[PDB]
Amino acid sequence: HHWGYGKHNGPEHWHKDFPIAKGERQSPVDIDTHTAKYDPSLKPLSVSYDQATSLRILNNGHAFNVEFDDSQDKAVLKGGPLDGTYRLIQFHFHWGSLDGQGSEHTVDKKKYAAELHLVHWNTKYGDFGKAVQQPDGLAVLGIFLKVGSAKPGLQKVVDVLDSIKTKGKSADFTNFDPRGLLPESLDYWTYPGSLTTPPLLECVTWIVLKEPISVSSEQVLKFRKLNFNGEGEPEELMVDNWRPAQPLKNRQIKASF
Ligand SMILES: NS(=O)(=O)c1ccc(N[C@@H]2O[C@H](CO)[C@@H](O)[C@H](O)[C@H]2O)cc1
Ligand SMILES: [Cl-]
Ligand SMILES: [Zn+2]
Repeated sequence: HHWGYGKHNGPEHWHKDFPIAKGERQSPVDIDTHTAKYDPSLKPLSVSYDQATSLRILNNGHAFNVEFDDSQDKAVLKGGPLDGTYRLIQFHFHWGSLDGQGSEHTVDKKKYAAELHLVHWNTKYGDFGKAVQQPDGLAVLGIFLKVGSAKPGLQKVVDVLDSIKTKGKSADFTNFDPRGLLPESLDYWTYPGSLTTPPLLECVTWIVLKEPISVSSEQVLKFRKLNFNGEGEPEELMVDNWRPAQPLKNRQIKASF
Protein backbone atom coordinates (compact mmCIF):
# COMPACT_ATOMS: atom_id res chain seq x y z
CA HIS A 1 0.00 0.00 0.00
CA HIS A 2 2.38 2.67 -1.32
CA TRP A 3 1.41 6.35 -1.29
CA GLY A 4 -0.12 7.73 -4.46
CA TYR A 5 -2.92 9.92 -5.78
CA GLY A 6 -5.83 7.50 -5.55
CA LYS A 7 -8.89 7.35 -3.32
CA HIS A 8 -7.24 5.09 -0.75
CA ASN A 9 -3.62 6.27 -0.97
CA GLY A 10 -3.97 9.90 -2.03
CA PRO A 11 -3.03 13.24 -0.36
CA GLU A 12 -5.59 12.88 2.44
CA HIS A 13 -3.93 9.62 3.51
CA TRP A 14 -0.29 10.72 3.44
CA HIS A 15 -0.21 12.03 7.01
CA LYS A 16 -0.42 8.48 8.38
CA ASP A 17 3.02 7.46 7.09
CA PHE A 18 4.31 11.05 6.90
CA PRO A 19 3.03 13.05 9.93
CA ILE A 20 4.77 16.17 8.63
CA ALA A 21 1.94 16.30 6.07
CA LYS A 22 0.08 18.37 8.67
CA GLY A 23 3.16 20.47 9.43
CA GLU A 24 3.70 24.22 9.76
CA ARG A 25 5.24 24.84 6.33
CA GLN A 26 3.64 22.44 3.87
CA SER A 27 3.33 22.97 0.11
CA PRO A 28 1.71 23.76 -2.19
CA VAL A 29 -0.33 26.76 -1.07
CA ASP A 30 -2.80 29.16 -2.61
CA ILE A 31 -1.10 32.39 -3.61
CA ASP A 32 -3.42 35.24 -2.71
CA THR A 33 -2.01 37.93 -4.99
CA HIS A 34 -3.49 40.80 -3.00
CA THR A 35 -2.05 39.58 0.31
CA ALA A 36 1.40 38.94 -1.16
CA LYS A 37 3.77 41.83 -0.48
CA TYR A 38 6.55 43.28 -2.63
CA ASP A 39 9.88 42.63 -0.92
CA PRO A 40 12.69 45.14 -1.63
CA SER A 41 15.23 42.94 0.17
CA LEU A 42 14.96 40.39 -2.64
CA LYS A 43 17.96 40.46 -4.95
CA PRO A 44 17.70 39.83 -8.70
CA LEU A 45 16.89 36.18 -9.47
CA SER A 46 19.56 34.41 -11.50
CA VAL A 47 18.74 31.33 -13.57
CA SER A 48 21.93 30.06 -15.22
CA TYR A 49 21.13 26.94 -17.24
CA ASP A 50 23.54 27.50 -20.15
CA GLN A 51 25.79 24.59 -19.13
CA ALA A 52 22.97 22.31 -17.99
CA THR A 53 23.64 18.65 -18.71
CA SER A 54 20.60 16.37 -18.83
CA LEU A 55 21.24 12.64 -18.60
CA ARG A 56 18.08 10.58 -18.35
CA ILE A 57 14.30 10.69 -18.05
CA LEU A 58 12.52 8.41 -15.58
CA ASN A 59 8.93 7.39 -14.91
CA ASN A 60 9.00 6.93 -11.13
CA GLY A 61 5.36 5.93 -10.81
CA HIS A 62 4.17 9.37 -9.69
CA ALA A 63 5.53 11.63 -12.45
CA PHE A 64 8.57 11.65 -14.72
CA ASN A 65 11.93 13.16 -13.80
CA VAL A 66 14.31 14.71 -16.30
CA GLU A 67 17.59 14.23 -14.46
CA PHE A 68 20.72 16.34 -14.68
CA ASP A 69 24.39 15.80 -13.90
CA ASP A 70 24.76 17.79 -10.68
CA SER A 71 28.32 16.69 -9.91
CA GLN A 72 29.54 20.16 -10.91
CA ASP A 73 28.24 23.75 -10.78
CA LYS A 74 26.60 23.87 -14.20
CA ALA A 75 22.88 24.67 -14.06
CA VAL A 76 22.42 26.86 -10.99
CA LEU A 77 19.82 29.09 -9.39
CA LYS A 78 20.83 32.01 -7.18
CA GLY A 79 19.71 35.48 -6.17
CA GLY A 80 16.14 36.34 -5.29
CA PRO A 81 15.40 35.13 -1.73
CA LEU A 82 18.28 32.68 -1.98
CA ASP A 83 21.49 32.83 -0.01
CA GLY A 84 24.19 30.91 -1.84
CA THR A 85 24.13 28.65 -4.89
CA TYR A 86 21.50 26.01 -5.66
CA ARG A 87 22.26 23.29 -8.19
CA LEU A 88 19.69 21.84 -10.60
CA ILE A 89 19.20 18.11 -10.06
CA GLN A 90 15.99 17.39 -11.97
CA PHE A 91 12.68 18.76 -13.15
CA HIS A 92 9.25 17.20 -13.39
CA PHE A 93 5.61 18.17 -13.75
CA HIS A 94 2.26 17.76 -12.02
CA TRP A 95 -0.81 17.74 -14.25
CA GLY A 96 -4.51 16.97 -14.37
CA SER A 97 -6.94 14.70 -16.16
CA LEU A 98 -8.61 17.85 -17.56
CA ASP A 99 -7.26 21.29 -18.53
CA GLY A 100 -9.15 22.85 -15.62
CA GLN A 101 -6.88 21.32 -12.98
CA GLY A 102 -3.37 20.02 -12.54
CA SER A 103 -1.23 22.66 -10.85
CA GLU A 104 -0.28 22.34 -7.19
CA HIS A 105 0.07 26.00 -6.35
CA THR A 106 -2.94 28.10 -7.24
CA VAL A 107 -3.24 31.83 -7.89
CA ASP A 108 -6.26 33.42 -6.21
CA LYS A 109 -7.62 29.86 -6.14
CA LYS A 110 -7.16 29.50 -9.91
CA LYS A 111 -5.78 26.11 -10.97
CA TYR A 112 -3.58 25.79 -14.06
CA ALA A 113 -3.45 22.75 -16.34
CA ALA A 114 -0.04 21.77 -15.03
CA GLU A 115 2.99 22.92 -13.08
CA LEU A 116 6.68 22.48 -13.81
CA HIS A 117 9.08 22.02 -10.91
CA LEU A 118 12.80 22.61 -11.41
CA VAL A 119 14.45 21.14 -8.31
CA HIS A 120 17.71 22.51 -6.88
CA TRP A 121 19.79 21.79 -3.79
CA ASN A 122 21.93 24.19 -1.75
CA THR A 123 25.55 23.41 -2.63
CA LYS A 124 26.68 24.40 0.88
CA TYR A 125 25.33 21.01 1.98
CA GLY A 126 27.27 18.71 -0.36
CA ASP A 127 24.34 16.81 -1.84
CA PHE A 128 20.57 16.44 -1.95
CA GLY A 129 20.44 13.97 0.94
CA LYS A 130 22.18 16.33 3.34
CA ALA A 131 20.23 19.29 1.94
CA VAL A 132 16.89 17.77 2.96
CA GLN A 133 18.04 17.85 6.58
CA GLN A 134 18.24 21.66 6.43
CA PRO A 135 15.63 24.47 6.61
CA ASP A 136 17.17 26.06 3.51
CA GLY A 137 18.40 22.95 1.74
CA LEU A 138 16.32 23.19 -1.43
CA ALA A 139 14.93 25.69 -3.90
CA VAL A 140 12.24 24.70 -6.36
CA LEU A 141 11.37 26.96 -9.26
CA GLY A 142 7.72 26.46 -10.13
CA ILE A 143 6.25 27.41 -13.49
CA PHE A 144 2.58 27.21 -14.41
CA LEU A 145 1.40 25.65 -17.65
CA LYS A 146 -1.72 26.80 -19.48
CA VAL A 147 -3.15 25.28 -22.64
CA GLY A 148 -2.88 27.29 -25.84
CA SER A 149 0.05 27.59 -28.23
CA ALA A 150 2.64 24.81 -28.16
CA LYS A 151 5.91 25.23 -26.27
CA PRO A 152 8.59 24.22 -28.80
CA GLY A 153 11.16 23.58 -26.09
CA LEU A 154 8.89 21.01 -24.47
CA GLN A 155 8.42 18.78 -27.52
CA LYS A 156 11.59 16.72 -27.04
CA VAL A 157 10.26 15.77 -23.61
CA VAL A 158 6.82 14.94 -24.98
CA ASP A 159 8.19 12.71 -27.74
CA VAL A 160 10.26 10.54 -25.42
CA LEU A 161 7.33 9.73 -23.12
CA ASP A 162 6.21 6.74 -25.20
CA SER A 163 9.45 5.01 -24.21
CA ILE A 164 8.84 5.43 -20.47
CA LYS A 165 5.10 4.79 -20.33
CA THR A 166 5.26 2.68 -17.18
CA LYS A 167 6.68 2.90 -13.67
CA GLY A 168 10.36 2.03 -13.46
CA LYS A 169 11.14 2.75 -17.09
CA SER A 170 13.89 5.19 -18.00
CA ALA A 171 15.51 6.41 -21.21
CA ASP A 172 18.65 8.27 -22.18
CA PHE A 173 17.84 11.96 -22.38
CA THR A 174 20.96 13.98 -23.06
CA ASN A 175 21.43 17.51 -24.36
CA PHE A 176 18.00 18.77 -23.30
CA ASP A 177 18.10 22.52 -22.62
CA PRO A 178 15.71 23.58 -19.81
CA ARG A 179 16.03 27.22 -20.87
CA GLY A 180 13.42 26.35 -23.48
CA LEU A 181 10.82 25.87 -20.74
CA LEU A 182 11.15 29.34 -19.21
CA PRO A 183 8.65 32.17 -19.74
CA GLU A 184 9.77 35.69 -20.67
CA SER A 185 9.42 37.22 -17.23
CA LEU A 186 11.06 36.08 -14.01
CA ASP A 187 8.60 37.98 -11.79
CA TYR A 188 7.82 35.62 -8.92
CA TRP A 189 6.28 34.91 -5.53
CA THR A 190 8.31 33.21 -2.84
CA TYR A 191 7.69 31.54 0.50
CA PRO A 192 9.19 28.80 2.72
CA GLY A 193 7.60 25.42 2.05
CA SER A 194 8.09 21.71 1.52
CA LEU A 195 8.33 18.90 -0.98
CA THR A 196 4.80 18.36 -2.33
CA THR A 197 5.02 14.56 -2.28
CA PRO A 198 6.24 12.21 0.45
CA PRO A 199 8.57 12.59 2.33
CA LEU A 200 7.04 16.11 2.35
CA LEU A 201 10.22 17.49 3.94
CA GLU A 202 10.06 21.17 4.89
CA CYS A 203 13.34 22.29 3.31
CA VAL A 204 12.15 24.22 0.29
CA THR A 205 12.35 27.87 -0.59
CA TRP A 206 9.63 28.08 -3.23
CA ILE A 207 9.99 30.47 -6.14
CA VAL A 208 6.83 30.43 -8.27
CA LEU A 209 6.89 32.43 -11.49
CA LYS A 210 3.90 34.68 -12.19
CA GLU A 211 3.96 34.23 -15.97
CA PRO A 212 2.79 30.79 -17.08
CA ILE A 213 4.15 29.13 -20.20
CA SER A 214 1.74 27.95 -22.87
CA VAL A 215 1.74 24.36 -24.05
CA SER A 216 -0.57 22.81 -26.61
CA SER A 217 -3.48 20.51 -25.88
CA GLU A 218 -1.65 17.82 -27.85
CA GLN A 219 1.43 18.14 -25.64
CA VAL A 220 -0.45 17.82 -22.35
CA LEU A 221 -2.60 15.02 -23.78
CA LYS A 222 0.58 13.00 -24.20
CA PHE A 223 1.47 13.64 -20.54
CA ARG A 224 -1.87 11.98 -19.79
CA LYS A 225 -0.95 8.81 -21.69
CA LEU A 226 1.72 7.91 -19.15
CA ASN A 227 0.98 5.20 -16.58
CA PHE A 228 1.21 5.09 -12.77
CA ASN A 229 1.38 1.30 -13.07
CA GLY A 230 4.34 -0.85 -14.04
CA GLU A 231 4.73 -2.77 -17.29
CA GLY A 232 2.29 -5.62 -17.82
CA GLU A 233 -0.08 -4.35 -15.12
CA PRO A 234 -3.64 -3.00 -15.57
CA GLU A 235 -3.50 0.54 -16.93
CA GLU A 236 -3.87 3.45 -14.52
CA LEU A 237 -3.36 6.65 -16.49
CA MET A 238 -0.91 9.04 -14.86
CA VAL A 239 -3.18 12.03 -14.35
CA ASP A 240 -4.04 14.30 -11.41
CA ASN A 241 -0.70 13.72 -9.73
CA TRP A 242 -0.98 16.99 -7.83
CA ARG A 243 -1.38 17.75 -4.13
CA PRO A 244 -4.00 20.39 -3.25
CA ALA A 245 -3.27 23.68 -1.48
CA GLN A 246 -2.24 23.35 2.17
CA PRO A 247 -2.74 25.73 5.14
CA LEU A 248 -0.56 28.83 4.86
CA LYS A 249 -0.26 28.97 8.66
CA ASN A 250 2.43 31.33 9.97
CA ARG A 251 3.76 32.32 6.55
CA GLN A 252 3.90 35.33 4.28
CA ILE A 253 4.23 35.15 0.52
CA LYS A 254 6.55 37.80 -0.92
CA ALA A 255 6.49 39.25 -4.43
CA SER A 256 9.54 40.18 -6.48
CA PHE A 257 7.54 42.80 -8.38
N1 LIG B 1 7.17 18.31 -6.06
S1 LIG B 1 8.55 18.80 -5.41
O1 LIG B 1 9.27 19.57 -6.38
O2 LIG B 1 8.23 19.42 -4.15
C1 LIG B 1 9.52 17.39 -5.02
C2 LIG B 1 8.91 16.29 -4.37
C3 LIG B 1 9.65 15.16 -4.05
C4 LIG B 1 11.03 15.08 -4.37
N2 LIG B 1 11.73 13.93 -4.02
C5 LIG B 1 13.14 13.78 -4.02
O3 LIG B 1 13.67 14.02 -5.37
C6 LIG B 1 15.13 13.88 -5.45
C7 LIG B 1 15.55 14.19 -6.86
O4 LIG B 1 14.79 13.41 -7.79
C8 LIG B 1 15.54 12.46 -4.99
O5 LIG B 1 16.97 12.34 -5.04
C9 LIG B 1 15.06 12.24 -3.57
O6 LIG B 1 15.42 10.93 -3.13
C10 LIG B 1 13.53 12.38 -3.55
O7 LIG B 1 13.02 12.20 -2.23
C11 LIG B 1 11.64 16.21 -5.03
C12 LIG B 1 10.89 17.33 -5.35
CL1 LIG C 1 -7.92 5.61 -9.74
ZN1 LIG D 1 6.80 18.68 -7.92
